[PDB]
Amino acid sequence: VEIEIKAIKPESFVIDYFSTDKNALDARRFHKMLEVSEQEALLLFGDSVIVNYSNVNHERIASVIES
Amino acid sequence: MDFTTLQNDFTNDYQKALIANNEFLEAKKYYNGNQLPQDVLNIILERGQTPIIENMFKVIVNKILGY
Repeated sequence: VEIEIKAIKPESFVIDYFSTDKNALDARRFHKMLEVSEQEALLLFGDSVIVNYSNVNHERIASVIES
Repeated sequence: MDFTTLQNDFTNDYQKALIANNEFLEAKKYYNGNQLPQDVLNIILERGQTPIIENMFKVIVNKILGY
């Protein structure tokens, strides 16, 4: 068991608008808008559910919001 | 795994990294004395003037690399 740590790019991160204070402690939801490649989306969840991919050049990336 | 996706992904990776490799080659040219553009060199040489290039940032990079 390991504790990974990752700094998130703050422009791809949406905080609840109702939280007024610093440190965002009274926040009810956090959204992050991620780019996900195709095989990482296959590893993230199986092929039983339908994925809305893109066609940006040739690779079928997907824009996934994690809330 | 075959030639088709290797060529397509190499094209997608090379075209999206050309604007930074061009700046890398510009930086390596500026480090090695080639600091004046072609039209500025022509404007200088049409007046019979010798173009003097002060490579003032080569000694800066040399100082940091000497550290």
